[PDB]
Amino acid sequence: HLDDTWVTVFGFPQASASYILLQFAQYGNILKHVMSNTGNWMHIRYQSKLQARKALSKDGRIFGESIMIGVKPCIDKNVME
Amino acid sequence: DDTWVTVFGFPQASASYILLQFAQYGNILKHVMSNTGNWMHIRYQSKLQARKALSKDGRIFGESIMIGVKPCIDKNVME
Amino acid sequence: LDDTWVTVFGFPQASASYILLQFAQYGNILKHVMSNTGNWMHIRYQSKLQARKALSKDGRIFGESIMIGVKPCIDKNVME
Amino acid sequence: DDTWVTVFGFPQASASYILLQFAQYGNILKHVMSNTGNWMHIRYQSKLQARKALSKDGRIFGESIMIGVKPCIDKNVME
Repeated sequence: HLDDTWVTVFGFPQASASYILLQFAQYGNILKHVMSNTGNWMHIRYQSKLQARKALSKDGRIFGESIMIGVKPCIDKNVME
Repeated sequence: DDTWVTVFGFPQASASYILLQFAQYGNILKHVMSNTGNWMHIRYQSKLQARKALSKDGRIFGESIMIGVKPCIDKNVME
Repeated sequence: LDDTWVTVFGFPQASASYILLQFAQYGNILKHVMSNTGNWMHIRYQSKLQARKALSKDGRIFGESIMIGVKPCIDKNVME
Repeated sequence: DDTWVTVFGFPQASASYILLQFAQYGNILKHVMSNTGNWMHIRYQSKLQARKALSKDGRIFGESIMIGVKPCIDKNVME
């Protein structure tokens, strides 16, 4: 159940990627993160399942302005390696 | 009311493409597109249709735009 | 695939999204190109039969008193 | 009546410019604008002129206005 510390944040334009990443740094310790070249999403790996849930609780909220953000349990196995 | 749904996470340029995508899940009686941007509200005809859209939450659409779908909560929009 | 393309015209920008949704019910819209300047959009359906259905809507009224025009698409750049 | 045509597809603010434009196809004996719809009905002198109007269906007028032209079917207007 190690995969339970990974979330997938999405919905932001590429220019706001780092901003959103900072915002999610507030929910815990990001041990690792993988941005995406193509899509509007990133994968964040927290230190504890408790921090991932805090991140998840943010699904649907509006960030830094006019950016509704989606947060889902990560399911990309290749990325979680 | 359980017929309204909010779709989000797409850049303004893909807005009508996403609406086209969501049109195929039921009959859209009304749609409102945020100007501030990033989301839009859609009101299907039946609750079973909204729940159909609702289930696409987290799916990746076309040009690889992950989309979020949640029950609509902006009361003033729903009138 | 020219015969699956159609161009819809005669509506104000404000009603563009609403018109695309109206035509979305005649077939499967595989591609659409709207003009930022003109009062027309280009729509590509999956089959010629759908386009023919969109075509039968030439000169009819859509809700708010918006008489729409529909003609086979002749813009070769858009279709390519 | 084969001399009546109804032109459509233009915003309220272009009504006069479009009428002016269709005045170059024949003598417009009578014209009726709609206070609600994006169309006007134009009665020409000859059917020969009216057919010339109809030949303009689908063409882009002036700026960015594609225009539709069809035979008038409004019986009330053709009073």
